Amino acid sequence: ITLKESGPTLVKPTQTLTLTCTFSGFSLSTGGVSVGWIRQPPGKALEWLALIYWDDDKRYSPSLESRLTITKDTSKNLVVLTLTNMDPVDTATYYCAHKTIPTIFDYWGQGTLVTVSS
Amino acid sequence: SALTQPASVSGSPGQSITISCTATSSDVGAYQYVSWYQQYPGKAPKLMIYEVSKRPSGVSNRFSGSKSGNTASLTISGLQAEDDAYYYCNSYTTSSVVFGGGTKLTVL
Amino acid sequence: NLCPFDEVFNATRFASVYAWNRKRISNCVADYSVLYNFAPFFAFKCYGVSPTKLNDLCFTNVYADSFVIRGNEVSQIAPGQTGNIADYNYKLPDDFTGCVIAWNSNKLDSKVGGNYNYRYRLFRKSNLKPFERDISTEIYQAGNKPCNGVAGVNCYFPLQSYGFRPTYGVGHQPYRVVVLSFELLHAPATVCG
Repeated sequence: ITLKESGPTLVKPTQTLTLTCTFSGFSLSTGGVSVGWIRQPPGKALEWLALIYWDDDKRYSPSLESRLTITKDTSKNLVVLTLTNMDPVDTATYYCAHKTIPTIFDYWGQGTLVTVSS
Repeated sequence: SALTQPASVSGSPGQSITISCTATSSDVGAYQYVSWYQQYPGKAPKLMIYEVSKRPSGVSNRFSGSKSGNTASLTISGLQAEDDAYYYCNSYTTSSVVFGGGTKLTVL
Repeated sequence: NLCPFDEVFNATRFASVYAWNRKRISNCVADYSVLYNFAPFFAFKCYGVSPTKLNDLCFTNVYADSFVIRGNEVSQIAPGQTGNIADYNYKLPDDFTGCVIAWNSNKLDSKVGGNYNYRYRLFRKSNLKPFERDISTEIYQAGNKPCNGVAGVNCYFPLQSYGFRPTYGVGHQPYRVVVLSFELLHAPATVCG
């Protein structure tokens, strides 16, 4: 199993940030399998963002919902996360890990550092 | 606020040490799935143990979890200099996955 | 020739309590020991026939019903037992011969936030006859002319979702269950090995 993120490394204030996580080794067709996103500010703790299940049932974090619409494409095995209204708080690392029910986030990717400022 | 972890620990090399991840919050559910991650100095966290006392095949046989009620005691036996790293706990609440405040382990 | 057991026990998605999947399984050299390689089999008890001496006996027509229930309700699938899933949406006779197989499965059924996919009839008028399945989803009455499609004194929709999440106790976890109905009197052996 392998995952890899990609997207724009730099972004300006109040902008729509996009990221694409491409995986290999598994698909989004088998039961239990899902894909979620996580961020980590420099020197701070990690945090949850959203989740897309294998049944196309989607979930977001309560505090920061009504944004970061997570979409997907099962043909080329790619997941897309898009969160608008960039703030200087949103400058952090981002990881896309695969979730099973008990083994929560057992397979993480690489992660891309992205900055939000003028 | 969601979980709770001590600031840091430093155990002499070759000994054992336990870390606590108290929930400090009512209705975290049944508090049954609690996973632990190994954070390197600028690397992607690696899964060490999941399902409390369980452990994924591929890692050592020294890490072992436990539960004194509402918390997860992550244990480390035979402390080696390789273990200097950050450690985190993770467990869903009713609405969404939450993480721990982090813990630092430096061997001296 | 074998018959559909690995297509009744390995189904990707199971039906709801009020929408069980009836089936017939005949014309096969039937080995009832493919079960034992499946799972720990939390709930497995047979009525009218012993499980050990099952593989030899032969049957007339074998029906299989598959659905999903909650944790503390597996006890209610039994002959003559009253409850809320047994008296409202699934009831089997008192002379039942066969048996039931339930194995906790919450690695494929509970999502983070609540899987609102499995429902169960909570309100009705009276009890149902054995193996009587209904799908109607009208809005339940309110004694007088109800609040049809509106709210008020007592206008309560009949279906209610289970909503499984990974923080529920073992009593509230989803359980998959299959019920096999046999016939044994004067039987023209058609499914047995």
